Amino acid sequence: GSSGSSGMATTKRVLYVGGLAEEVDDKVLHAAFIPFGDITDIQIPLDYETEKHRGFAFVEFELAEDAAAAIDNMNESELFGRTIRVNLAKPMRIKESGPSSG
Repeated sequence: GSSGSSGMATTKRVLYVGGLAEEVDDKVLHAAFIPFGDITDIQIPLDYETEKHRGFAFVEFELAEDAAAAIDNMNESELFGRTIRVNLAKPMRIKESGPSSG
C-alpha cells in the first residue's frame, strides 16, 4: 500500500529536526545520525547578525531509504534530555519584491 498526495519528487533525503537544544549543532547531529547512514551534508538555520539557531536543522542522507528509517526512529526521540521531532523537510517558499502594474 502506498500513495503520493504532495505530488512527485525525490527529495526524501533532507530530514527536518526540531526541538533541538542550545548545545546541539551540526556536529552533535552528525555523530547522532552517523549511525543511520553516511551524512553527505548538514545545514543549520542561523542569522547574519547573531548567527544563532532557534532549535532545528536539516540533515542529508546518502540515500533515501536510510533517511526514511532515520525519521521513523529519531521521530519523537530523546536527545540531550529532550524530545526532538523528525520529518520530511517542508516545501520552501520565497518571493521577490518589485513594481507591478506601473
